Amino acid sequence: ITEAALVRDILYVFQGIDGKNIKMNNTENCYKVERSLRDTAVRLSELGWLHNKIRRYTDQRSLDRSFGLVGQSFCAALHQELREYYRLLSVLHSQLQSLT
Amino acid sequence: LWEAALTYEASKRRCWERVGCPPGHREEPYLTEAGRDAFDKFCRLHQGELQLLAGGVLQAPQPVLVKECELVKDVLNVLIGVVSATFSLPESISSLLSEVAEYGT
Amino acid sequence: PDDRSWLEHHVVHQYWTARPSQFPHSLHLHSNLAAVWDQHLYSSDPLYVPDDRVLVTETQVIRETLWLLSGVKKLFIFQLIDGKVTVRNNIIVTHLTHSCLRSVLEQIAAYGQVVFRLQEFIDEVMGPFRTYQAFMWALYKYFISFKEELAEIEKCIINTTITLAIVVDKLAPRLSQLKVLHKVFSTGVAETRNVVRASHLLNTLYKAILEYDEQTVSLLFSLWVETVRPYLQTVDEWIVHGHLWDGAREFIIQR
Amino acid sequence: AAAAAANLNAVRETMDVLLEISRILNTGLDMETLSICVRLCEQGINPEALSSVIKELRKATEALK
Amino acid sequence: KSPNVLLQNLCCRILGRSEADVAQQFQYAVRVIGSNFAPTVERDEFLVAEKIKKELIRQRREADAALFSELHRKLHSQGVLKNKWSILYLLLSLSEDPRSYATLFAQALPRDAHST
Amino acid sequence: MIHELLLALSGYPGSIFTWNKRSGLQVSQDFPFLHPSETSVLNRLCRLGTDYIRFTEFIEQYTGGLHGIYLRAFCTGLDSVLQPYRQALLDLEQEFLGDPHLSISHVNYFLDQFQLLFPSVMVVVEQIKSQKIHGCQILETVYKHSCGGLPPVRSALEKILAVCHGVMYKQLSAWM
Repeated sequence: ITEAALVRDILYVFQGIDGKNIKMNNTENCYKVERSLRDTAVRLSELGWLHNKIRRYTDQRSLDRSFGLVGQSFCAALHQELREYYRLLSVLHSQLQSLT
Repeated sequence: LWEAALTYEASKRRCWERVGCPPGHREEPYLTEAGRDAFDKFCRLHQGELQLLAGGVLQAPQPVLVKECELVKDVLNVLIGVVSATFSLPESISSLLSEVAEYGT
Repeated sequence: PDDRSWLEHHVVHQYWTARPSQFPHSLHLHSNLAAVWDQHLYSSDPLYVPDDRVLVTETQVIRETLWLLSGVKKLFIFQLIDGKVTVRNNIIVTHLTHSCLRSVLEQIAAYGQVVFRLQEFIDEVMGPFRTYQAFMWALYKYFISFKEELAEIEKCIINTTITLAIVVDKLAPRLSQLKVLHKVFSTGVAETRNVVRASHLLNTLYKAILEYDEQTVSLLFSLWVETVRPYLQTVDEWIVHGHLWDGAREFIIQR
Repeated sequence: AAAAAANLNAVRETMDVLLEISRILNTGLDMETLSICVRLCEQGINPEALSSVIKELRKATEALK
Repeated sequence: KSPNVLLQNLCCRILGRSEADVAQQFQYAVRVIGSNFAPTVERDEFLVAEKIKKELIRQRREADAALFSELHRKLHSQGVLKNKWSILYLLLSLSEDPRSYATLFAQALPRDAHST
Repeated sequence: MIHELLLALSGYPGSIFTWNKRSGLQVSQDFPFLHPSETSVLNRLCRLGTDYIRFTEFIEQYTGGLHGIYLRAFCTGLDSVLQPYRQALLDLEQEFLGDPHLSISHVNYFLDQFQLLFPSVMVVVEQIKSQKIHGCQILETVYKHSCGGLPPVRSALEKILAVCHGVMYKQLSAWM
């Protein structure tokens, strides 16, 4: 299969979102695809596997009001950083239709 | 040369049909809006329609003509009670003209 | 040629006339969502059978809506089918696929019926209560400035791009003031005698200011002063001139 | 034409992108010099060759000041 | 038109002097631009992109460096430029910081390991 | 494409997004022209529009059940907190006019700040409905969330608290 399908999927696992031919292998193990190009992709999907943990933590702890003011503020900072990451990701999505 | 030509007047409308080169084209002004060229077109058209509806024995060309000021000065001379350029003393101008000439007669 | 060339170039004519049209454009997802969605649906084999449509664009609908909200009734689009003005179904714009569109124009038509009824109330004075006469006067005072706002937006279709999200947020502080009129107009018709049918209406205003005691209140004030105007006169006539007055017993205090 | 004024729009688009890059780096060039440099770079030229000139002409207007 | 008088148009813009008021500078301009016209080094728009990013890091900006990538996208979407490498290498060379050793840092190749 | 989403995030879903009354704007429809996985990006985005739809329905009826002039003060500040979401919806359209390659990801990115204002006040409106708070004990429940823990909902509710006290200084002037 052509490279252009996998490039589209890899650009979605940066958000922490399963692609159409890339889905999560286990909750604590990096993504599995559903010679060198094949080897490269696991390194890039490591970023999404790491990002899932941090995002899932700062999602729930921001909204927990038995957690105290200190720390919901830590989640505010943690969230404020992840914005700047998707600033990269927006350009990365839009440049489809080099890119590798 | 390209930056010299580049300062051209460009429409501030951007298309809803084209995002690929939207320089606009316009929303194309209605007959209700434009009124000194489409006004002449409508005047000519209803004049020709009435001339057909009689047969061709009515015959009024020119939606305007001579001008506005010339006809007013003509009528100003009608109030002196002497000769002018349209009396010796749309096509609906004559109905307008009769009561303003009959002041001077 | 002569007039038809001027038509074909400078004037639109594609929804008013039952004459179908197609428009050529570059298309490319940002403005071809309707055709793309249509092809998706057709490939799934619905089984086609589409509705009759005549293809009107977006900006014509803007002028029709501004006409409806100014207070002129019976247009080509938003024509009544039950007594209530409702948008035509010959409409597809080349994006939005007319599902967002039917909902937004449906809410705007629901707005148009409320001002349609009030302009009808003013219409039935063109063809002795004295309080209705002072009521339509204030209604009229809202309508002239409101119609001016609508017509100004109509000018800016002639001379920049205008879209739906501009006209909705621009008419936000008028759709606030319209809800007041929907409540006030219901009490001037709910009522036998002319003095109870006037007092119920005039008491609604005196209560409705104190309900909210700030831009609806300036509206209520401007509607209050121009409706107590018959009564200041009739009470003053009874006080200083002594003698009692009848207007089919319009005045409140009979002796 | 009409499609020849759309290309005259698509060149103003580019010129605005280049005008943005010229200011976020805070260069010495202004918009009028830049319109000569785009014409030079369209032909195919060493950008190492023009920059040395521009480095001397800006110190040759300190030989005017 | 010819490239040589276009150089004099640049000379009218940067100097207060007109093109007819100076001929000592135009002599030097004919010396430098001639025989180094028409690219003689390897082109790469990618290195220019990463070095305009590297320069915006030196201004302590990370937001404007990812907006620069969208302008780099728009540059290709219009596609009327011939050498997109050259004009951006040129603006980067004439960049001035608003407020060592770098020849051991990545550059373009000379094409003296290759027939021209 | 550029106005379908900027009405769906508002109060008009269209056919791409099917409103469910429990929580709506549902999308899972596989896209050959975007992606199968773009629906997830959209589903993350739909969290905002659902909140905004509920807020507008809340403001529509006001200005047993709740009553009071305090409900004609809380919704009024809720108007002003959503106003930087309305200007930031105009600007997206203005950008989308010219740019030919932009996608949904720009919107999902650009309105990530409003994944902080909208949920943390959504829980407040649910709290004021499930327990019948309509009184001068509205001020307690807004003043404890003004302490907050997230900077948007810290500064939003202060503006609301001031306008509730503004009505409280017309009663206590007529009395005093």
